[PDB]
Amino acid sequence: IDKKNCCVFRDDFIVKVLPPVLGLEFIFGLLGNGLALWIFCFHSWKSSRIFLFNLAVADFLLIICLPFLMDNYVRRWDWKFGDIPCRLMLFMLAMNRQGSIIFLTVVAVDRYFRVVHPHHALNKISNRTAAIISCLLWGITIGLTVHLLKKKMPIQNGGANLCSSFSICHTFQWHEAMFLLEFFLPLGIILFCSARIIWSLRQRQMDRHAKIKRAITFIMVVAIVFVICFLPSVVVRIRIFWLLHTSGTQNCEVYRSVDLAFFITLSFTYMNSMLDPVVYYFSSPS
Amino acid sequence: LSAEDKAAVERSKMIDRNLREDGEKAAREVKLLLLGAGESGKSTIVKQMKITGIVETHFTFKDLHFKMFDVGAQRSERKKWIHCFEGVTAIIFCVALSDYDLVNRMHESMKLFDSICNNKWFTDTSIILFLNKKDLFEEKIKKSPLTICYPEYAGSNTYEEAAAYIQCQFEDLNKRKDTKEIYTHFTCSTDTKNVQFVFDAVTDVIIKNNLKDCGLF
Amino acid sequence: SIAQARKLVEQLKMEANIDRIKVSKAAADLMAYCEAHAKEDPLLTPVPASENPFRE
Amino acid sequence: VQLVESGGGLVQPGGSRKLSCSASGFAFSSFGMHWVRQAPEKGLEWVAYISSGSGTIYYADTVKGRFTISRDDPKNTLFLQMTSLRSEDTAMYYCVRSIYYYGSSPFDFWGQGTTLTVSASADIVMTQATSSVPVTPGESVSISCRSSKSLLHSNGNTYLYWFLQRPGQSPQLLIYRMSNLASGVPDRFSGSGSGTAFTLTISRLEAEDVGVYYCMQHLEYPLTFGAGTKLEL
Amino acid sequence: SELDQLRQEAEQLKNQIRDARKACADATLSQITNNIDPVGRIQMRTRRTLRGHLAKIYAMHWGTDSRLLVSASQDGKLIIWDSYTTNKVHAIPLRSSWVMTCAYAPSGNYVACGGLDNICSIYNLKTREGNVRVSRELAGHTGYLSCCRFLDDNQIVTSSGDTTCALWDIETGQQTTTFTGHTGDVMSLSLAPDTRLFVSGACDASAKLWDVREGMCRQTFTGHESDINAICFFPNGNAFATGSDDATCRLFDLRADQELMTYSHDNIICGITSVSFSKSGRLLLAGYDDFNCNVWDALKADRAGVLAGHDNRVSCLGVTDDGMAVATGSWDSFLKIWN
Ligand SMILES: CC(C)(Cc1nc(-c2ccc(O)cn2)no1)C(=O)NC1=C(C(=O)O)CCCC1
Repeated sequence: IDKKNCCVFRDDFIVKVLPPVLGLEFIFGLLGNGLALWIFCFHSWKSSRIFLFNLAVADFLLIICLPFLMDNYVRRWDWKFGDIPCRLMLFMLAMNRQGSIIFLTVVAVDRYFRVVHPHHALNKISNRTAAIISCLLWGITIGLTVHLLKKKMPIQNGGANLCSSFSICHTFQWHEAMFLLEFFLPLGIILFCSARIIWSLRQRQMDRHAKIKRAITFIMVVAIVFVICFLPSVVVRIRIFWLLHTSGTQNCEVYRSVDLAFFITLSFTYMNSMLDPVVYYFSSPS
Repeated sequence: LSAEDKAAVERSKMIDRNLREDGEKAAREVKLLLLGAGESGKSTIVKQMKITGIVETHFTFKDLHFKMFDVGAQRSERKKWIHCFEGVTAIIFCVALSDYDLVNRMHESMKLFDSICNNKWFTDTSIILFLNKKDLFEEKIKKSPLTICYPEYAGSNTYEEAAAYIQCQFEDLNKRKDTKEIYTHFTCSTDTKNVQFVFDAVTDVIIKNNLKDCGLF
Repeated sequence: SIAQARKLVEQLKMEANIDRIKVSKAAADLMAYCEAHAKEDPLLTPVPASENPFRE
Repeated sequence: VQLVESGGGLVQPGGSRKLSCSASGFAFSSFGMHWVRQAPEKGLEWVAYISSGSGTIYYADTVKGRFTISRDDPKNTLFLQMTSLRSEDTAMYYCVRSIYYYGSSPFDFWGQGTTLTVSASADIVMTQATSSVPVTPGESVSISCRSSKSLLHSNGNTYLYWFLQRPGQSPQLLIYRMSNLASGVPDRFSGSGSGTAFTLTISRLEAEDVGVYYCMQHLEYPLTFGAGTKLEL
Repeated sequence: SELDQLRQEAEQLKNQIRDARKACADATLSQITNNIDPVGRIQMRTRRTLRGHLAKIYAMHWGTDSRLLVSASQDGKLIIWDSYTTNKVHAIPLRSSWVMTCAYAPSGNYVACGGLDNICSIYNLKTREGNVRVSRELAGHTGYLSCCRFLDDNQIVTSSGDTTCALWDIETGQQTTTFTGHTGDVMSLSLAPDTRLFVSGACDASAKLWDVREGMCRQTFTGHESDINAICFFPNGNAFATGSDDATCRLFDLRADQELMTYSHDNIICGITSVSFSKSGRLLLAGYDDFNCNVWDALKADRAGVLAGHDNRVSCLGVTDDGMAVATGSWDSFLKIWN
């Protein structure tokens, strides 16, 4: 199908582990991100937390669309909705994860500039400039995600209809490489920013004033959570790519598992999305 | 609707733009407050900065503009005009280490420091302590003991020990130990060092303020 | 010596010789003043929106 | 306060000239500028306007597009670039300062102006009742005018101005909003109106009051002048 | 000769003054004002909000026309606000940013300004040049400037941070008359409607009635137990209100020189910064340190209403001569008009 060789599997393991963790993420994200959005709306609106509010709204969009994926999983590979719901949901999921990663990187850069470079124009940036930069950051993601909004209706499976857009097709097209970049480049940027913050803060201060390490620990927690919630789904995809190049043209000899493994470790993205409010918004005493 | 008031609205918009530009310029500028007893020490401190009422001094260091406000000559009750210095980035406190031998003066300086540190208005602004007359203090210590104005003092009659004891006595007056930090320093004859310490303290307090604005602090 | 003490005493004694009136008379005069201008106060009594210059 | 203008002389038809004016003694940047022309026989006529912020540049219907006005705030000078002049374009041009705020007195100061000779609807009109009235020293004279549209705005301010143009010199403002006298205007001058009919009273006439009296309307921006009443002593 | 006799004589004189006050006190204003119906709850809406200040506001004044008001803030800028349209008529850049007082001339031609600097600068607004300059510099004081209010186009009464109040002449720029009765820092200043007497408040917990022309005070009131922070003349001119850090408002009359009523409550524990009356004087408005403003009945001493539109300390409060609206300034850098 797809004018390529897509090799989707059907494993009787999704309906066992996915529903519980997905429901837990539902409960702990809807009550977390929505509450934080309500606090932000109710309560000074300078650029310091404009990016955080954009991250919060992106996250709220991420888990408000989850129902459709949960329906896809509970009735495994059984999608009853139309083409428009499928393309809209895929676009919204990709857009929300892209925006969350980009806003994580932006917040890390803002902290790095506010600590490593206390005297800079970016520190005292205007509200309008923050609004425009947030609009541009949303527009870039819109443009990147618009490519998959024009696809066809749910793909067939010799039976029920699927639409996931990942599969294990051997075309190694651009979107998978872009997905890899979205974890490689932002990870490096965030790690460099955190390392420079550590070097610049421990050199001259941080010997006392518990409120400083109280925040440096949260920064390290953010970094560790990012690496632990976005590394597995990436390394598994590298292994998928390696199997793609070493096999496939011969009618893959049941890669199996690795695909199941990718689709279970994909829950780490939603876990990170659900824990983001507690780690970022509620963590700050202000 | 408007026919002639549109020009007034445009003029108001221009005035608002000018006000915004001036406010951005002021925010970029860093505000410092000067306090302490003794005209000679404050004069020496201000002269050490290398480029009537309140005397305002402007100087630049490392591409950072510094504003210093003199209130020693105001001669007025501090309880009615100290709230005007809410947004001061840091407060510089200058005391003469040789005042202990002059009439009680060190006790007055300690009382003023305690009053300023515990002020509700300065519950967050940091205080920089400048100990003046280092050589004069050493000569006085070698001539007269520090126990004259410090009955509780019991230690070696040495410049280092006396300086450490004075610093410890001054720091303990800060009730808000967690919320406030004191950047004590000893003045030295050579130039470019006191200004460097002031710049470092201002950078530290600005980092704290930026972190607090972000939310981490 | 006398610039701040004798002068102060003279000032106070000048203050002490001023004739005074009963508190009731002052209270009645104040009440009459408020009553007379009761209708002339836009805040004490509601004002029509048309007469209000600040009406939207 | 002075307003020196230059750039006159004989101009061939269809040519282009760059009129320039120098402003001194006052804040050129904060004051708006108006350009007013005088026909050899007729009265003055508004040409163009530029605001303090160099915005809201407005032109009269008869010079719309043809004329362009620019200013140089740092240079403290005013410029009027006129192109494709016609025979009727000849007139004596004036430079007028103006400011706009509560209690302001626009059109208070008028430039001397320079001569300029060329070789050969939907606007508020000012129907002046009389073109010439005979007056004598020590007497009282009344000058009246009519406007097509009432100048009483919804804010209660009537947009009427009066100007006196003594022979051999530029006009000067007499009364603005028909309820306030400009700086240097003798208190004997007084004006009143009902929002559509305006009367100007000059009690205790003096020898220096001789000249011709002009009117203004400022409700709609395509400002129009009055016919003008000539006073002969 | 010696304090042992002069101080005792002063004490005996104060004893006589207090005895006379007690004898004159026959009936309190509280029980004599029960025959009039209560004013009732008053609701005021923020018709206009003025923004553009980027620092803490400390003082504002209303013009004679009751349309233009002048505001001062620590950023070193004076803005002439058109309350009807919220337009910025003028913007005067102050040489010294340490400013906490301002005033508007009755004729509207000049505006006064001052603060921690010892100068009550006078600026001309109706000049031909079109720009605002300093008409004169009155640097004859020693302590910090507290409040200077215009008396006329050429006379201004100034109260400084020292114990002395002075009267200035604009044309001459010299101390026409200096008052030294106060024994402490002077904070508040207000003028009578007739422009013949004025009352200055000081930190000595007392208020003195001064004579503009005579030069010596005529009455002294020591009802308050804390520093006197605010003062304002009653419209009738025979009484004046007072705000203080004690958290109570006391009304003193000029004739009987008593303390009529004390406006206080358990809830309020903070000081009062500014006080002013309405056109009729029935409603007394006082600005408090907490994030709200309160309206007090001048005769019943009841909380008529609460103006809680601010989020920081209220530093000034003015009522127009016309009385159609009240402007409340605070440390929020915003001015709000209530009516
Ligand atoms: C559509 C998408 C996001 C895969 C995809 N994303 C991109 C892309 C392109 C450009 C860009 O800037 C960012 N992302 N291209 O394809 C996808 O996997 N949907 C599904 C899961 C999920 O996403 O939660 C849950 C179950 C499995 C299906």
